[PDB]
Amino acid sequence: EVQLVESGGGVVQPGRSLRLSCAASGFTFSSYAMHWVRQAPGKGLEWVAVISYDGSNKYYADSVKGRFTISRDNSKSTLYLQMNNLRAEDTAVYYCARDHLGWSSIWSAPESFLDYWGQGTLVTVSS
Amino acid sequence: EVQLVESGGGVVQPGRSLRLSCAASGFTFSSYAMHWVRQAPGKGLEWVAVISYDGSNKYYADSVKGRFTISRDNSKSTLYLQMNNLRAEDTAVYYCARDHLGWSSIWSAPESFLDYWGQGTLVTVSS
Amino acid sequence: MIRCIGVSNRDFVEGMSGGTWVDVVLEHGGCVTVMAQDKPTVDIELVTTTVSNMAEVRSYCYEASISDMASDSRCPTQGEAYLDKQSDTQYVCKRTLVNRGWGTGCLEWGKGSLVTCAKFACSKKMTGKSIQPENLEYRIMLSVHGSQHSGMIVNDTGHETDENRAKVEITPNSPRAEATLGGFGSLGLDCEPRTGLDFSDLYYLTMNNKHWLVHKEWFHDIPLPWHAGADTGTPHWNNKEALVEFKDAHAKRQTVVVLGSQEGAVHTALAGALEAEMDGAKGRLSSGHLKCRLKMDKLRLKGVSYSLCTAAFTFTKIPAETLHGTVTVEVQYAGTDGPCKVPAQMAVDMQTLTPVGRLITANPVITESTENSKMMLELDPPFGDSYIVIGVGEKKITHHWHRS
Amino acid sequence: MIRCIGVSNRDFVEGMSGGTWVDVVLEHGGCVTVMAQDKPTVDIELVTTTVSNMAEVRSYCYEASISDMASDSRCPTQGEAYLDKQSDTQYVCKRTLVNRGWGTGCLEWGKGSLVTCAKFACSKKMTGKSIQPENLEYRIMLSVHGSQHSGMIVNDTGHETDENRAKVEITPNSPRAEATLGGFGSLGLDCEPRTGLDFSDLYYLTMNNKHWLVHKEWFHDIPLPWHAGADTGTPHWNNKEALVEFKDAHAKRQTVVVLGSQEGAVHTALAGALEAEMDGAKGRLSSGHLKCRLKMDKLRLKGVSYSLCTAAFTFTKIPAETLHGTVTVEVQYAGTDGPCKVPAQMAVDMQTLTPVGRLITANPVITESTENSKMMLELDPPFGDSYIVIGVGEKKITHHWHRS
Amino acid sequence: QSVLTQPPSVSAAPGQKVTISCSGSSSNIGNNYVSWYQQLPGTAPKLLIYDSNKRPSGIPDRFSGSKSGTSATLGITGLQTGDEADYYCGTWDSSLSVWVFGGGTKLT
Amino acid sequence: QSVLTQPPSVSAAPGQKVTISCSGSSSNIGNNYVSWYQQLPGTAPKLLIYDSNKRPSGIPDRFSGSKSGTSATLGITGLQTGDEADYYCGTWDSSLSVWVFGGGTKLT
Repeated sequence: EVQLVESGGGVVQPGRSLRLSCAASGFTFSSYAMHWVRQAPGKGLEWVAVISYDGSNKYYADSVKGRFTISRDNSKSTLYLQMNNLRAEDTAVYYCARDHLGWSSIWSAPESFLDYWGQGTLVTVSS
Repeated sequence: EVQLVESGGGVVQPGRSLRLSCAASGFTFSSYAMHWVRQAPGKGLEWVAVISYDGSNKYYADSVKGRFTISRDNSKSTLYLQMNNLRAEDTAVYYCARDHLGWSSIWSAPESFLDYWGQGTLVTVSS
Repeated sequence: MIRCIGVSNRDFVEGMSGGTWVDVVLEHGGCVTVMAQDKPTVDIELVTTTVSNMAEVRSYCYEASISDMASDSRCPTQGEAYLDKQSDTQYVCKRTLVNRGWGTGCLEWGKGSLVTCAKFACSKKMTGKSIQPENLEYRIMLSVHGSQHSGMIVNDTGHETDENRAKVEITPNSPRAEATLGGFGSLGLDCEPRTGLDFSDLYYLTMNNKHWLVHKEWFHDIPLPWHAGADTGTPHWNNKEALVEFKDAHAKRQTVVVLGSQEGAVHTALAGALEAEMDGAKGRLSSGHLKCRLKMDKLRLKGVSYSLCTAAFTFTKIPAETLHGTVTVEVQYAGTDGPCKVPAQMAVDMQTLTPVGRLITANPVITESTENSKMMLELDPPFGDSYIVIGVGEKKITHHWHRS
Repeated sequence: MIRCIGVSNRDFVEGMSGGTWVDVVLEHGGCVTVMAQDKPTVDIELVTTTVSNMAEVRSYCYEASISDMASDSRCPTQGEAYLDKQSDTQYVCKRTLVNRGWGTGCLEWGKGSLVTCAKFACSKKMTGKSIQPENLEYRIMLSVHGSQHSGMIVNDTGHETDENRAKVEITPNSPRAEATLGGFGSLGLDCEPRTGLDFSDLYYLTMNNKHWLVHKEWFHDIPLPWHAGADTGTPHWNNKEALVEFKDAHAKRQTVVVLGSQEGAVHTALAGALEAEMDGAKGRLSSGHLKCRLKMDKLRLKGVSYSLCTAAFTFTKIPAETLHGTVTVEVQYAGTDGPCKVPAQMAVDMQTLTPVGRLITANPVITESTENSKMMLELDPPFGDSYIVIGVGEKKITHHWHRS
Repeated sequence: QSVLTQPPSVSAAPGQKVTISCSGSSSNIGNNYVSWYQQLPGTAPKLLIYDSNKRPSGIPDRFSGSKSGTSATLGITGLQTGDEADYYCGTWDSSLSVWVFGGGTKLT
Repeated sequence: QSVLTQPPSVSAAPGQKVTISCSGSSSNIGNNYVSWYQQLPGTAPKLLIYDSNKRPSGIPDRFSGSKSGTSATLGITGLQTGDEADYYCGTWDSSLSVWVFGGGTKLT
């Protein structure tokens, strides 16, 4: 039994900030790397961020470099994504995803694939 | 090598509270029972309270029952005496005393004697 | 009295017709009922074996943590590596050789120096203490078996003000003791410490409220960090490599990991060791034996000149068999006589009322002058069918009893 | 090459005149340099042994605590004792008998029933997963020795865009692989995965970020609570008494206490076992074995129609000896004449320049057409004195060398 | 138009073999492991194919993953009306150090 | 006036033998271990006698402990002017469930 619950997303104005959260349960959260993937309405999938099991390695998509920040608290088994300095194009349904690996090796990123997906949290930037 | 350092004294108006504290060093504070003995200047020694090695049992003298609360924090190896509703007869020097036992048996109380003492802290109730 | 009758290991020792000296062996958690002709029955039972004056010998650490760790590497033929905190006694280090070459910053191929240190801290530790035989103390509870309230007594709480109960303490350098039992005279005692135990080859080991007695050779061979004696503040831990190990080394670093808690490993090793109670700076034991030599000539009988209880008795409980074949009866005396002697006997023939068996509560005596008192009586019946007789004359009660 | 020529475990396998098959043994942290007559030198090294999709078989608990300790006793001949929690599998209980009687709340002496339970909670556990040849996958790195920039390659990073470095993967069900090495032809790889190791007798064990490969029978005989597989919510633990013990029982109670953590006890038992990594649900290994066969007939020399480098070389480093007796030399080429074959040999007679020994970087070729290009070579010299001769003509390079 | 490019729309008759392919470079598909994901209409993405030839437990053998060269292909043998969805490919790009998705392909 | 009754003051020339006896009941002194304490002027109390006849390591053997019935006695053979202080007998009372001291004995 695995499940991921996204929360923390509503309607927000541009230029301001927002923090999302992904509640993990059914697996050892501190053992697996985790991803963020957003999808604009009626658009394709866009990978956003990744964080390893011990939170030491982080990679972001070129569109959000320096503006987003992925983080995790392995104690409470939750995942944080700090999105600040938003734009109108960032409106999308954001999913958190479990990765089959913990990204603890040079060969983890190549072998990586997103194992389990959440359900989404509609974040909207209106002005 | 055993040391007991009491602190928290001073002058206090009658009716208010006060919390003496005694810091222990040189032994396993979590393994021994502890005592409070007060002595008015020129008067005799008066036993106040005893607390077992793990705070399981607490005995109080009849002159302080219902007003004083002995307690211990085995983490930081400190001893407390929470005194409230103070009268004039409470004016005395308050010593913490290391009992030779931990009061873990039915026969510890009959075998109980006070091994080491502290230098004392004075608590005066002026009016 | 109740505690003795309920104890499984209970020994019935008898004296003489006019003798003075008897011998017993007192075992922990066991009672010894001592009977004598025309003398009261006293109960002797060891309650406390306690040791003292234990000097700390050594302390082993079974849970540790590291911090302030770093590594230093040098090229081949560049000398041994060096870190600032290598000579610090709070740090554990390991020299090792790693492969260096042209692509790794060096000018010649070979094995370069590498050192990795980490500051050692101890979360929890265990301590072994010395035990000397002179620092031994036994506690013996002496009780009169049957003074009309002994059935209300089940433990020692109240022995101070009870004149029919007296406790004594015995050490190897003080074996004799005398204890007065109130109106039943006074008892003599000369005990001998008889716990087979080589204290010169034993340490008192404590670990997190769990305590045992361990052998010195086993204790000296424990593969854990240790320091001799004890210290205030921070002591220097010897053999720090027992809880910290260094894994495969990379080009310019090495991994340092603490081992898991060794508490369960010691509990596994001490599964057969003898367990000990710890009360402060003392040590309490549940094992023990004492060879005491009683002096019983000063044991007097209480109701010598008293009359017999003339009024009528009544049974408050149906008599029951004990774990020793004896019977316990609880009678209620409705008379307002003062201290009177309880008519209590057993007979097989109701015509002659010839006494068969004996009374364990030897010479029972009522001491209350109010109506409707109570008293427990223990009887040693004969084998087969017999009658329990209580009272005199018409309204004396009988109860048939069969013993296997 | 650098990571291969700096490694300690480096075997040298030789081909044939026009042979097509050679045998190699591929172990972790090791490299195999495969030389052949009129063929480029290729390096083989096993870089990743990884397992995945392992079946969880049994999970043991090594640290626990209790809660909700309740007891219930009944008199002798009054029937067995019972608690509501006695049926709950999350609770562990223990039947026992204890002496009861008249002072203990009963009407007849003897031993009565007694049961004491406690809620079983497990702090930390360890899991043993099963491994089958349907789970193995080996990753081998195939690099070219001497492409004029492998002298600045030290790891696998960037191998995707590098045509002279190819990456293959092997499974027991697909033991073959083929890959191209740029202008140096291609390499075949037929491997035996059975000779890798015996992975039907072992379990993959995980315990608190530390992981080992342990024997199947050693894993079954672990005396700890266990369930089969895994379960969400709360599973059913079997043999809960391995961590929970019942101490001395009074007339109406029984002390329940748990043992210490068994993590350190398991670490001590896993000294001789192989340690493994964990990457999510995948397991990663660093201790293996691989016998393979290399198809080298499709290997080819980069352009032989080139001309000899006519410009002057200059040494950039001082020639250093490797751990295997071979000499690495780095040179700088000042010529701008396109790609050219590097004239490099060892000659014991400086007048005839007859070649002695061999080059490890067979047929070196400067591929850059700009001035001051760098290339690192490797030579297998003959024992004793010999001259390193790099270049042609007047400005040719000479460096004396001696090998033990 | 994106780091990985697959056709925007493909359509097959029910009960027929349809294939979908995305192509990249030597840094994403050439060496690294390709994965597929099925997003049914108005649903969350669903891991379809991993390790570029393997089916997760539960996915029927109607689906099949392949990988040849620098372009992996998805396979659907015997299409059914329950497979109409958007299909995405993706893997790790070693030169970009960024995980990338495909453009997507709505099946009909 | 207090649970344990010892005389308030005893005086003796140096070198003399002095005894200090405190009496109680069977609940405190008759059964439990009597402990004696010496309090020098301006000093915290100091353990003189434990287990009712024993000396700690450091107490000169001029001090002896004794118990008899429900009254314990202290002893100093060869009193010296460095021993002029207050002496407190104390023990645990089982009927009160309270540790009790004595009135104190000032020695000259």
